Amino acid sequence: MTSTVEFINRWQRIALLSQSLLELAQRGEWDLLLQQEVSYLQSIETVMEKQTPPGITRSIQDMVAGYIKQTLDNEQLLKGLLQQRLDELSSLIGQVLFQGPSAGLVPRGSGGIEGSNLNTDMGNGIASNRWINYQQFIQTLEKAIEQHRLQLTQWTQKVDLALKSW
Repeated sequence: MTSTVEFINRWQRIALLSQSLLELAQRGEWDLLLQQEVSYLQSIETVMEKQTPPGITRSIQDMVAGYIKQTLDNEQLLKGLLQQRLDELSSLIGQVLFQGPSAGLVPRGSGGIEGSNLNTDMGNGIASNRWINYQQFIQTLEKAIEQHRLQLTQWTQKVDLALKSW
């Protein structure tokens, strides 16, 4: 029981955590998202570094698969709108000390989360520390979604294939 409960508990941690962060971003609490950057990335690593214990049943495997797949959605969607947030931040602020992919420039010293709707080839901005944090976010999300993929695959998926049309 105990070891299996540790396993499930920590996948419940990542599932509901990444879910909360996905929703947090969608609502426009982006600076708060970065105040929970280190919270997330630390916890998610300290779970996935553990190996899958025995005592598992049918119900347990499917349920944990539900938690991992939940945060698979939460991570990939967080990739989507956080990257879109990077695009708009760069076209919002523009070039300064730090150059960018022809986003133009606006003499403005940020303003919390101003927000906007315009894409960028990669990114740039005046909020240097915060932008470098977002880069750190995506990189550790990349290695997090890497370990998530491989471990969910090993956990539940025998045949890594699905090539059929509707």
